Formats: sequence, structure tokens, C-alpha cells
Amino acid sequence: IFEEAASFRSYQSKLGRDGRASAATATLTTKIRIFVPATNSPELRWELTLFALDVIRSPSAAESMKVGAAFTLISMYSERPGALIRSLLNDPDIEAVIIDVGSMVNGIPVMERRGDKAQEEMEGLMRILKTARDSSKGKTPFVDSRAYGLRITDMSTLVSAVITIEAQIWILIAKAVTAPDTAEESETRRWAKYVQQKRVNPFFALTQQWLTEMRNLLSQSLSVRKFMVEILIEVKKGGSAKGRAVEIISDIGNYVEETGMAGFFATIRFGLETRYPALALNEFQSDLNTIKSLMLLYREIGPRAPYMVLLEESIQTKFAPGGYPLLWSFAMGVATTIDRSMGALNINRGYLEPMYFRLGQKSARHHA
Amino acid sequence: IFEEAASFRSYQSKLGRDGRASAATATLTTKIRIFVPATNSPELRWELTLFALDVIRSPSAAESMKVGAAFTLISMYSERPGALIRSLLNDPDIEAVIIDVGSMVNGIPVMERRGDKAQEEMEGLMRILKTARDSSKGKTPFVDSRAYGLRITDMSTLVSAVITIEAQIWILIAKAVTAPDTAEESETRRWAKYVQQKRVNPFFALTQQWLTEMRNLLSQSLSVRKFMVEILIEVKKGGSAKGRAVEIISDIGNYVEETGMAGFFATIRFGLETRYPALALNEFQSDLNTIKSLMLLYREIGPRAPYMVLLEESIQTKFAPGGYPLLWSFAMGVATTIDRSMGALNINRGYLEPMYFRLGQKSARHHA
Amino acid sequence: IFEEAASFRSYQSKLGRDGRASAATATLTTKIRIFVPATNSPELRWELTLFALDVIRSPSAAESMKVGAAFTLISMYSERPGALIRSLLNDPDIEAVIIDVGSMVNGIPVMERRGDKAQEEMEGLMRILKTARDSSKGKTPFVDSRAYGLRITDMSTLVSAVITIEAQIWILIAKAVTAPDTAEESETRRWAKYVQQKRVNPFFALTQQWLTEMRNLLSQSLSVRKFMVEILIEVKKGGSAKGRAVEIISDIGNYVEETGMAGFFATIRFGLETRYPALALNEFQSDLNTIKSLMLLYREIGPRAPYMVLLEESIQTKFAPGGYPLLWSFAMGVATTIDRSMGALNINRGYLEPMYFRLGQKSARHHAGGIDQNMANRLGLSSDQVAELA
Amino acid sequence: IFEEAASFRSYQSKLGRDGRASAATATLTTKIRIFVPATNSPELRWELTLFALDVIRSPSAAESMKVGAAFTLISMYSERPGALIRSLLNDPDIEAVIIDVGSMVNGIPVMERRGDKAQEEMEGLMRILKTARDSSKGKTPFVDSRAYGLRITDMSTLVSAVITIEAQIWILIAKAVTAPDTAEESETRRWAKYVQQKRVNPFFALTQQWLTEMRNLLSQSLSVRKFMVEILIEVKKGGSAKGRAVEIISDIGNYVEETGMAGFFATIRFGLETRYPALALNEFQSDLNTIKSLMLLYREIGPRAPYMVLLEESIQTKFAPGGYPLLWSFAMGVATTIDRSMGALNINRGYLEPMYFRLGQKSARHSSDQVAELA
Amino acid sequence: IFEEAASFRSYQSKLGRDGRASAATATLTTKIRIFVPATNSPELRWELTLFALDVIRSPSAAESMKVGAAFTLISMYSERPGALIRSLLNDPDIEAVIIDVGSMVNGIPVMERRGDKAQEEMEGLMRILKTARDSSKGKTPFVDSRAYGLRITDMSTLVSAVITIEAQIWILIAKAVTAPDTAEESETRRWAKYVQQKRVNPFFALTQQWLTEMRNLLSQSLSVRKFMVEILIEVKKGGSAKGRAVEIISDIGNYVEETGMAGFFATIRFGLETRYPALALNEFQSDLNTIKSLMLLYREIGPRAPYMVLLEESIQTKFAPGGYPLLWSFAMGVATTIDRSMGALNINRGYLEPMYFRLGQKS
Repeated sequence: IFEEAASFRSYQSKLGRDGRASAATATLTTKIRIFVPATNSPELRWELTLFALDVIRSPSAAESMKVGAAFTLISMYSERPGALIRSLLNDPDIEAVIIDVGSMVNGIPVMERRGDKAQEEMEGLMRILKTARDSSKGKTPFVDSRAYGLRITDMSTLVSAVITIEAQIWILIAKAVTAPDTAEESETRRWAKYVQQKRVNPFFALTQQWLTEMRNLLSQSLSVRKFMVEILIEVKKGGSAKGRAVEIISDIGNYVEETGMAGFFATIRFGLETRYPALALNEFQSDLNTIKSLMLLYREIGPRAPYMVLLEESIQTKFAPGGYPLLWSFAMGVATTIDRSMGALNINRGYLEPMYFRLGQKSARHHA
Repeated sequence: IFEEAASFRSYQSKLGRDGRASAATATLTTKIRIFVPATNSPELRWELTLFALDVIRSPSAAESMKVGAAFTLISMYSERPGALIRSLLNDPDIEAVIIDVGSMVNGIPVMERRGDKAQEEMEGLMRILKTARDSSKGKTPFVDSRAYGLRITDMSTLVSAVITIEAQIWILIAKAVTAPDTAEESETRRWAKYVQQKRVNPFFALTQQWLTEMRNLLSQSLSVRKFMVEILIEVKKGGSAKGRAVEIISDIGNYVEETGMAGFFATIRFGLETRYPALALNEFQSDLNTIKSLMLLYREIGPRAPYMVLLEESIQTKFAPGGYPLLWSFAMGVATTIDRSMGALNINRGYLEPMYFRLGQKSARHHA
Repeated sequence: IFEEAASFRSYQSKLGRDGRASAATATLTTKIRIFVPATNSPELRWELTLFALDVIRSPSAAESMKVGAAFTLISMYSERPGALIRSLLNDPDIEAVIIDVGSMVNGIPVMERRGDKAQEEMEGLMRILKTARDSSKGKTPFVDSRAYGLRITDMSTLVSAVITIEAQIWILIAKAVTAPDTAEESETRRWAKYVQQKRVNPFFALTQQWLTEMRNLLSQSLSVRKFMVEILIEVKKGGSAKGRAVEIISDIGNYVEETGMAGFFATIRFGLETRYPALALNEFQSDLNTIKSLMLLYREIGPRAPYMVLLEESIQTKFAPGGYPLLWSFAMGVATTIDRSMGALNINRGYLEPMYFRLGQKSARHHAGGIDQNMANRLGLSSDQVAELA
Repeated sequence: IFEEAASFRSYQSKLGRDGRASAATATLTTKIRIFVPATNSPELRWELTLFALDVIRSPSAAESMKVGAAFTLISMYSERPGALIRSLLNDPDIEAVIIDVGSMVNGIPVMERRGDKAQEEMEGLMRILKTARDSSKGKTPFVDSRAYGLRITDMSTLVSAVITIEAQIWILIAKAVTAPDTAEESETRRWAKYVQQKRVNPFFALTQQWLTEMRNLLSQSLSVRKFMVEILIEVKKGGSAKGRAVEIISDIGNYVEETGMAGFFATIRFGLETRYPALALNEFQSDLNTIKSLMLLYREIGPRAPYMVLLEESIQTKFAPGGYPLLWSFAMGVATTIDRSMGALNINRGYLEPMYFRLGQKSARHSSDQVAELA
Repeated sequence: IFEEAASFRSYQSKLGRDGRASAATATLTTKIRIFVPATNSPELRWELTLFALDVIRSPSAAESMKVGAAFTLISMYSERPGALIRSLLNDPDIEAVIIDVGSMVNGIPVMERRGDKAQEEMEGLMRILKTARDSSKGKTPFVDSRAYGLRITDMSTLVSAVITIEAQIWILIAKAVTAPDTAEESETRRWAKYVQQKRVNPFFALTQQWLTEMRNLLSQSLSVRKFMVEILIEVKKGGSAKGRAVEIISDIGNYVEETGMAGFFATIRFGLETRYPALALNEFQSDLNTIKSLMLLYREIGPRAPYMVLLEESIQTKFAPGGYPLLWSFAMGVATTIDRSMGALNINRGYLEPMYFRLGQKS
């Protein structure tokens, strides 16, 4: 009877989710160049890292170069850096050329191992590097200047440094694509942890200027975030040994998961699991039926679920906490009253339901 | 119905944890040199012991040499020291070249295996040994100097000394990666125990200066901690008799287990097991459901669990006690009020809610 | 009754084949240096091939270097040469250290990976290259000298050339480890084919002097042959498309399979499959029981089978033709008589018994070429006329 | 007993056929540029065909360009030339870049894709075209010169011409990789058929000089032959009507089947199927067991079978006659004696056994039975 | 044992016949204009036939227009012109645009209401019609001039005339694709039949010049032959009686079936069905195995079988006569010797074996 209606709401939520899209939907593929560390020699690897840091730091380089730079920077983990990128990178909008560097013996820029079709390739690179230095007023990637000059020759120092730079990229991801302003407090708090706990070597610390340039790159590029979230999912899975490298990633992961699914979690944690007497009220029924459909839906979205927000994924709109307003308004009213740490999240949405906001507060705070 | 929500919280906690990580994530391996005991002959063991103590004492050796030295020092246990290292040492970031030199013909340093080309190596070793002596202001490994002086000739003296030094490394592990300052109280208390119980031979006693230098090496290197935790898991298993050597390890184990998963056990021991009537109060429900999910999760993570923190194991971040704030602030409020021994641990963290902590105090102290 | 005996012979043959071998049997490993292609751009690839050709040509290079060179030479195929070696190479006597050399701007040798602890590495290379030139009296790898000089700049030229050199390695394998003298006739016969069919690019032809030096390297090094046979097995597996590279390997394979198991195959082809009226002859019955045990054994050995001899695989010894003497002496006697191309094989071996061989000859020849017993019926009524013609 | 041996021969033949080959065996992929028809306009299509004929005629152009040109030439069939290449092309040695022709009304070569980084490419093309004209002493692709000049304005003329050029590609495949000299006799014999049948429009006849230059391109490039054989298999499959274009391909196919497996089929047709009483002779038993193993093997090789030799397919070696000498020599001795058309096959091979072949001959030329005596 | 070989030959012959070809192989589609009778009056139908005869007679029209003209001319059969073309037309190389004329008073070609640029088109048509008349030295569609002027008004006369012209198209198909010259003897022989049987109305007899121009159009166009054979198959099928129009087609069909498969039928009829002592010969045994494989193959090709030649169907090549030469040479030797009508068929192929052919005669 009434059961038909509830089942129908569920039917609508699942309807047409299935099937396989026609290939005509394929968006025009962008050719992106990834310069990638050729061998396990520390001389090449340090210099290539410096090159890549500077590509990203350059004010005059185009977006196409900058994304490729960012891909070099966050592939430095790998024993076979080119293979790591090519094999995990799985996003249709971008078609990769991976270029394995010739020991970077050319000079400031990466040096074409087999020789350029155009000899200016080397110079466009030179202009890019010069403009990078000049526009940044001489500021090298590191905060403390000896590090900018380092020119490393040994594996131990290399890994100390690489782990350190990588960790400083991955600190950013957590906020770069949810609120890239307000970001600094959180990302410094996470940095302090990794350094204090001796996971990464602070002698190699990367400058606010480099970090802001990378944070902005993350905010403004989907294609970068696609590769990042691919890796973030891959290393979240168990069934493998990890070195210091994968360990830092996994550590960052514990901040990164669930991020930008705030509302879905907040109604589950506060209000639903809170089970305040007010949950029995007739008005809530529609909201409860909503959440049920949401939980089953969340299951169906599957492996990408811990990173929906970062992926910009379509499904996430349905999850948007704005979807279940009565329950949500009450869920904030409880949450903000009961947890002193909560409520520092800005919840000024027009979707707040006054009755539930006053009633959630009145349940949690002045009802025992 | 409401059961779905609780099951969903559990689902989130386990979601995508499963499966086996793609091989592209395999990190660039660092090559590390380990000198090994070529023989069961006392001359070599005492000379290799002195060599190894000095490698670790050296200002002149690089970190890559120092880790390998630490591995020599804490593999002295084995009947076949090279087999012990090769068979237990099993983390991908650091790849061992273990060369057992048997002659020890050359002097203070190990003998160059091939000849002419080894000449640079032997003088590198000489520099390392000189710098060790000089930088330590003449203080040898042992606290009372005749011991550094004694060239051991008897199995009995050897084992007395080796067991003594090994115990002094294992006393460090317990705090090196949980609180590397503040350590002294605990590490002295454990020293007193082994000596008073007549397990370790005080003629061999190792100097605070050398122990601090090695404790810091352990704190700052993952590769050493990986070998230590390999041994710590292996000797935690039953199904074997242990001789003096394995027995000292196992004894240390009883301090080392659970260490730096402090928060997790504290909610279980205090607050949860204590079952104050106050546990029935509305607000807590969600937190209790949380802890349940955590406990079952902890179980599922399995063999590594007694040393997760020391292993930097990522899974552990999720488990971290800051995760369940209401229940935790109340598990402490109780703990600090009811147990005179508790509260000596510094618990000044940002997730504390004073109201909930006081409710904990008010439950445990002024309600019975 | 008698069945017990036959089953017992089979039991002896399979006894102790089973189990997994105790670790103490693991042989003392040789460390070898393998330079591999760090990149996909010809400039490097042509120069590295010249380096490697010269490593193998050198009078002054150590065997340890030469093995490693041969591995470089026969890995030029790969999209990722280092991965091809590391992933297929699975033999316990030899442990490879592989550094993919990029620059190779040193000259004749590679460029030292991390920089050399001694610059003498580069001078060792220089000595190797000088000694190569000098000892060869200036005769270069290729038969027409222009080729030896020619700096290669494009993928197309590179693949044309690499295919050419690789094929010249794989032409050797077929005889290097069965009969490394007498070799020239066969290896030229196979070369003629590939060139006439336009599969392999004659501009890159390699000199008799170079080919003999490489043939000898193959004969005298086991570790090389192990890698070759490993690749030869691996790419022989079906369920894949093949490009020019894999195709030349597979083509060589048709000469390489069964090779140096001559005796086993010859008894099968000649005598046995021929089903001459003499099979029932009591003298051979145990011989036949022997061969049956052999055939079932061969099946059981499995994966290595078409190349047992080249692999030096022990079980091969049992299969060796001396083992079934009566049947073999008769399988030859028939074979020599009946098949015009055969018999050019030297079979002056201790297992051949004149009386039984003469029986093979006469029984086949006087039989009018296996007319002693024909198995074919139901084709129709027997032609007496046809029998007389035979 | 004896049965074990026969089963064992079969086991050896199929041993190691199984499994999936390790990826390390992948050979270094060559980047090849294919200019392909951009739009459905006969103006562009005629001109681009002339360009492509000339790319293949050019003396100074690299093999990499020439293969890509040949792929343009034999993708003229398709409504969408780029899609035809991408969808049929499945051969690992070559990685294609499809430069979709941008109208290319710019002259002899392609138009520069987005404005060239180096316009030397259009000038490289100009050099290629000049050298082509000059080296060929002014002979244009078509044999009667008006055709070489003629700009094409309607689809009708376009299809007439394209069918004509394509047929000239497909007449080559029959001998390109099986007898790359001496080809003329056969290729002319097949030309006569298509013209006499009025299937392809002789106004667009292509010059012997252009046809020999394309025949040689086929002989010397594997990558080309791979694509040809891929298309030849794909269009052979049924479940569709074919009109004139695909029908010319398919028609050529019926000559092209089994090609360069001559000896294998010949033992089946002549000797074996012929079942002369002499087939019962005892010596042959091992040969018969051989043929049986071959036939079952052939079955196992499956879809590529009609073109094994042309595809350079490895298995082909095993299939080669010479693998069954006695049966083969007997098969020939009969064949040459009984069939007037045979014997034009070149039988100078070592695997031939004179004595046994003289037996094949002697067998072949030797309830009334009166009729047989009379004839 | 030997049976495996025979089975294997059959396997080879059928191997890879299966499956459905990837769509990208679809050949570049040609747009063809068919002007078609708009409404059901004999007035329009007569005039439009005159128009169409002249379109095909014109020296000035392009081949693409000429094919489309021929399609107009041989779609006159249908009760509903547009529907007849759209529903039978099933050949992928050609994409038809149908134009239904509004009682075209324009002249030889259609009237055009598309606009100002189409005024040139109508003058192109005028030039085409003029050049047709002029180049043919005044010879109109019919042999006897009154027919060229006729302008019939009523259904009975219309169908009499249309069936007459259409029968003159259908007499051609019999030799168009199998001997396009030397055609006259056969096409006249079929003409004699239809006139003597009173099926076709001789006042409307069509001129040798027009018939040769249509014969040539059939020979030189695949696209046209595809439509012809589509209609020829469709009207051959049952589930309905056929009156005069379809009946004439079907009558012609009895000459048209098996055409250009001469060799195949001849081996079956002569030699095989005849069970000569020659069946005994061992040497010709394989040939037998060949024919068996062929017959089973023929079955598998299915619905198009009686018209493979006309359709240019590739699988047809396999079916070819000299594919099974020994048996064919003997089948010819028997056929030419025993049947007075045979032997007038040209059998001068390189496939013929004189010894075996003589054995066939000697038999």
C-alpha cells in the first residue's frame, strides 16, 4: 500500500543508472607531455626534480606544460617512473606522451636523448626556465637556500629529499579541491605532524611560494586531480608491502578520505546515529526514506566513494547534503551543540530548516 | 531500518580496504651495505662487535653505512648471522648487499674482499673509525672502559657481552618512535630489571652516550625499525624453545607490545570496560557504535597489530583515538579520576571536549 | 606376469623424477654486467649495438663481459630492453646486474651510470674497443664497411637494422650447441631464405669473421644459451600477434626445434612410423618397450622438450639414441636406405650394430622400400603389378 | 602400442602451441603517418588519390612515409577513411598517427594541420612530389595521360576511379609476397577479367611503372601486408551485402586464398584425394601420419588460414611441404602427369625424391576397364 | 583416416564463411536521383515512359543520371511507384532520392519548383533531350513512329504498352552480364515467344538503338543490375498470384535462372546425372569429392543461388567451372557428343583437358 510509494522512490533512484554509454559521448582528447626520470642514477634524478619544481614555479609556462610538470613531480615515487604513470593513469580527456629523459645532461632543461625534431625545443625550455627564475625573483623550490643548490649524487639523500617534496604535494590535495582558501591552517597542521614524527627530512622543506603555485595548479586542473585520485585509490588498497614512500601517501590518505562528502557523513554521524527522541517525529519520515535510498546508492557507487568530491563525479550531486533538508537542519542543530570541535565548519546554506535548527539545538543541549 | 545506518558506518570503515595494490607503486630501492659475521670464532665476533659499535658511534660514516652497521649489531644473535638478516629482512624500500667478511685480517675495519680496489674502502673504514673515536672524545662503547678494552676469547664472555649490548638496543625501540625525549625514566627502569633479574652481564654495560646515539639512529631510520619489527613478530610466536639470546628478546617484547597504540586500548580499558551507568546517555550511542567498528577493524588488520605505530602502518591513522571524541573525552575523564597511575601520560590534545571530560570525572569520582 | 616387468622398466624410468630439490644443490652464482637500452631513440640504439657487436668481437674482453654483451645484443628487440631480460631470465648459474645506459657519448663504450668511482671503467671500455679494432685487423662487424660506419637517426632504419643483426644471432643458435664446426653450410642456407623472402634487411649483413666469433661465444657459454632457449620457448607460445621482431625468432624456431635430439626423432620417423614388417621380430621387442617408455617420458618432461639438448637437460641423456641400440641400428639402416636426403648425417657411433643395421638396410631395401609389411588395406584390391614396380 | 607413437607425434606438434605470450616479447613500435580522406567531397578525394599515387612514385621519400601512403591508397573504400584504418588495423610493429586530411587544397602535399611548426613539411612534400615527377621522366600515375590531369567533380566519377585504383592494389597482393618478380603474367590475367566483366572502369588504368613501384612497396614492407591481410580477412566475413567497391576486394580474394601455401594444398588435392592404389604402399605410412597431423594442425591455426604465407605467420614453416618429402614427391609425380595445368609449378627443391617421384609418374599413367585402356 | 582428408577439404571450403563484417567496411555512398510517377493515370505513365526512354537515349546525360532514369523506366510496373522502389531497393553502394513528379508538363525531363537555380537544371534537361534526338538522327523510342507520338489516356492501353517496354528490358538481363554482345539472337528468340503467346502489344515495339543503349547501361552499371535482380527475386517468390506485369517478368525468369553458372549446371546434368562408365575411373575420383563439397557449399550460400552471376556475388568465383576441371572436361565431352543443343556453348577455357574431354566423347 504505502510500501509501494517507498519502493517507487527507490525505483526512481536506481532507474537508468545501468547500461553502457555510446562512444559518441567521448570528449576531444588533449595531448599532454610527461617528461619522466629515465634511470636509477641520483645525479639525473635530483636535477630532474629541480627542473620539474621550476616548470611548476614558472609564471610564463602554459597549462599544457604545467600539468605535465606536475605529473613528473608526483611520479618521482616509482622505481620505473614512466611505467607507474602510464599504468595507473586512466582518464579519457587526456592522451599522454611519456618522454624518458636522457640523463638531463643538457643544462637547465631536460635534454632530448635522441635529439629534437626542432632544435628550439631545447630553447623554449631555456626560456621557460629563465622566466621561472626571473619571475620568482631568484626563489628556489626550498625555504632554506642550501637545499636549492644541493645537486645530489647519492640515493640516501635523494630519497630523503624526494619523500619530503612528494609529501608536501600530497598535503595540499586534501584541501586544494574543496576550499583552496582557508587552506593554509590545515595543511601546515598536517606538515608539522609528518616532520615531528620523522617521516620526512625537514632540511629539504619546500617554500610557501612553490606550495601556493602547486595548490593553484590542483584547484584549476581536473586532469591532474584525476591522476592523483587514481594513485590515492590504488595505494589505499592493502595486499602489498610499503616503503617510506607509499607510507607517506597512505598517511596523507587518512585526512583525504571522505573529504567533500561532508554533508552525507554529517547526517549519518549526527542526527541519524545520534538517534535523539526527536527522530520519532512524523515530519522526518520523508528525510529518513531519503537517507535509506542514499545509503543503498552510496554502496552502488562503489570503489570511487571515498573521493567523490575530489573527482567532481556526477553521482555526488545526489549525495549533496542539501538533498535532505529537514533531517540535515536538525543534524547540524545537534552536531554544533554537542561537539565543541564541530560548527567551525561554515554551514551558512539557505537549505537550513529553522524548526530542525532550533529543534536540533533544543534536543541536544536543553533536553537532558 | 536504523540498523542500515550502523551497518553503513561499518561499510565506510571497511570500504575499498580490500584487494591487492598495483605493482607500479613499487618504490625506488635504496642499496645498503651490511657487514656480517663470517664465522663462529670469538675473535671475529668481538672485533666485529667493536667495529659495529664504532660504525654507530661514528660522526664520519654516512646514514646508509650507519643503518647497515645497526643491522650488523642486532644480528649478532644468529648461529648463521647472514641467514638471519636475509630471511627476516622483508621491506621493499631498502635492499641489502650483505658481505660476510671472515678474515678480519686487516685490522679495525673489515677486510676488502678482492684486493687493490678495496684499498679506498679500507681507508674509508679507517676514517670512519678515527672520526668515531675523535667525535666521541675517546669514550668507547662500554661505560667502564676496561670492557671496551677486553678482547673476548671465550664463548661465555662473548654471549655475556652480546646479550648485554642487544638488550641495550631493544630497550630503545620501546620509546624511539613514540617519544624519543622523555625516554630516560622508562629506559633506566627497564635496564634495572634485566640486571637485577640476572639476565644480562654488567661487565659488558653500554654507555648512555652510545645508547642515545643509537636511539636517535633508530628513531630517524625506517629500515632499522623494519628489521627490529621483523624479529619482534618472529620471536613473539610460540612453538619453539628459546636460549638466553631469544629469551632476552622475548622479555623485552612484553614492554614493546601494543606500544604507541595507547589511545585505542585506553578507551577499551577505561570507560568501556568500566561501564559507568552514564554510558546509556543519548549522545554517546553513535560513539559506541564507532568504537565497536574500530575494535572489529583492529582484529581484521591482524598480524602486524602489536606494533602498528612503530611500523608507521597507515591503517593505524584510522584507528587513532582522536577519531571518537565524545567517548574518548569521557574515557579519560574517568581514567584520570579513578586510576592514580594514569594521567601521568600527557593527553593535552585538541579533540578534548571539557564538558564530556568533566562528565567523565563527575561519573567516576563524585557518583561512587 | 610379463606385464609386471614392462611396468617395472617404466617405474625405474620415472622413479626419483618426483619431489622438489633440496636447496643445498643451488650452484655458486656468477655476477655478470648487462648494459641494456635505457631509451627508444635510435641515436642511442645504433651506437649501443655497435658497442655490443665490438664487445663480442674483442680479443681482450673477459668472458664475464662477453656474456653480458651477448645478452645486450639479443635484447635489442624489446620496447623496454631491460624489462625483457629481467622478466624472462630465469637460470640459477648467473645473476645479472643491469644498468640501462643512456648517453653512450663516451665513444665506443657506454657512459658510467652514476659517474664512475674510477674513471678507469671508461678506460677499460676504451681498451676493449681498441683491442677489438686492432685484433680484428680493422675488419668491422658488417661485410660491407659503409654499414659499420653508418650513424642511425630514425626508428625505421633502426628496426630494419636491429631485426637484421638479431636474425644473424638467432641463425647461430640452431647449430652453435649441436655442431659448432661444419656450421657454415647450414647457417648460410637459412640466411639465403630470410634475405630472398625480404624478411631481413641485407644492407646490415654481418661478416663471417664476426659470425664465427659469436658462434664460438655461444658454444662455450652456457649462461647465454640458457637465456636464448628461455626466449625461444617463451615467444613460441601462441595466442599473440607477432611483429617483424617476434616473427624472425619464431621463423628461426622451425630450424631450432628438435635440434640435437637427432637420435630420438630419427627412430620415430624412420623404422617406427614406417611400421616395417620387422617390428614383431622378437630381437627388438624390449627395444620397442624401451622406446615406449622414452616417448611417455618425453611427454612428461613437457615445456623444455623441443630444446632439451641445447638446455643440457639431464633427462635428455636417457633419451639419447645409444639407449635403444637394436631399434636404433635398424631405424638408421632403414632411414639411410629409404630417405635420399638423410644419411648425410655421420652415424659412426658405438651403438650401431652392423648385423641389425644390415637388417635395416636389407629388410628395407630388399623389401623394395618397406614392402616387407604394408599396413594399408581397404584402399581396395592389392596391385601385384604395383608391388613388382616397387 | 603403435597408436602411442602416432598420438605422440600429434602431442609434439601441439605442445607449446597453448598459453599466452609474455609482454616483454613486444617488438619496438614504429610511428607511421597516414594522411586520410577528411570529408565526403570528390574534389578532395581525387586530388588526394593523385597525391598518394605520387607519394608511392617518389624517389626521395622514406619507407615510413611510403607505407603510410599505401595505407591511404587502400583505405579510399571507406565512408570514413580514418575509421576504416583504426578499426581494421591490428598489427603490433606499427603505431599509426592518422592525420585527417584538412581539405589539403594547398597544392600537391597535405595542408599543415594547425599551421606547421616547420613549414618545411609542406616543402618536404613539394620535394617528394618534384623528385617523383622528375625521376619518373614525367610519367603520371594513369597510363593515358588525360586521366592524370583530370580533376573529379562528382561522386559517380570518383567511385569509378577509386574502384579502378583499388583494384590495381588488390591485383598485386596475389603475387607481392609469394613471387615478387615474374608477377606480370598473373596480374595482367586478373586485370583482363575485371575489365572484360566491365566491373572496373578502364579510363582509370594505372601505369606499369606505378604498379611495379607499388608491387615492390608490398614486397619490401611487412607492415603494409599485415594491414592488407587484416582487411582481406575482415571483408571476407559474411552477414552483409557487398556493392561494387567491397565486391572487387572480395572477388580478388577468391584468387588470393591459400596463396603461398601451394605445396600443402597440392599434396591434399593431388596424391591424397586422388587415392591411387599405390597409396597403400607400406613406406608411405609415416607420411600419411604426417599429413594427418598437418591437417589437424591447419584446423587449429584457424581464421588466418587463407593467408598464412602472406602474413609471414610462424606456424607456416611447419605447414611447408618438405615436411612430408616422400608423400610430397609422390604427390608431385602424379600431379605433373595427370593435370595439364600443373607442372608450371617450380619443383626444383631438395625435398623432392627423384626415385619416388618417378614412382608417382609411373603410378599415374599406367566392369569393362576398356574405356581406361582406350583413353 | 582418408575420410579425415575429404572432411578437411570440406572444412577449408566453409571455413571463415561465418561471422558478420565490421561496419567501417561500408563503401562511400552514391546519391542517385529517381524521378517517379506521382499519380495513377495512363496519361502520366505513357508520357513519362517516353521521357525515360529518351533520358536513356540521350548522349548528354551523365551516368549517374542515366542509371536513375533506367530505374524510373523499370519501376513503371508498380501500383505505387515510390513504394515499389523504396521497398525492393536493397543495395548499399547507392542512396536513392525519390522525386515524385506533379504531372510534369516540362518536356523530356521533370518540372522543377525548387527555384531559380533549378531553371538551369531544366535547360540542362532540354539540352539532354535535344542532344538525344539529334545524336540518334530522329529515331524515337519505338521502331514505328506512331508509337513515339501515342499519348495514351486509359489503363488497358497503358498496361499493354508498359508491359511491352518492360518485357523489352527483361529480355536483356538474360545476356547483359553473361555475353553483352552476341545478345540479339537470344533476345529476339524470347521476343518471338511473348508475341506468339499474345502477352506483349507489338504496336509499342522498341527500337534496336534504344534496346542496345539500355543493354549497354545494364552491362556497365552494377547498381542498376542490383535493383533489377532485387525485383526479379521479389516477384519470383510466392504468397500471391501474378497478373500481366509480374507474369511477364516471371516468364522471362525461366531463361534467366542459373545464368552465368553454365559450368556448374552442365557438370550436374551431363556426366554426373548420366552415370557414364566413366564414373568408374579412379583418377577422376577426387573430382567427385570436389563436386560434393561444391553442392554442400551451394546449399549454404542459399537464397541468391539462381542469380549469383547477375549479382556479381564473390562466392560465385569459387563456384566457377574450372575449379573442378577434370570432371568438367569429361562432362563437356559427354554433353557435346550426346546433346544436339549443347556444344553451341563456347567452352574454350584453359581449364579443358583434351585427354579427359576425348574420354568423355569416347565414352
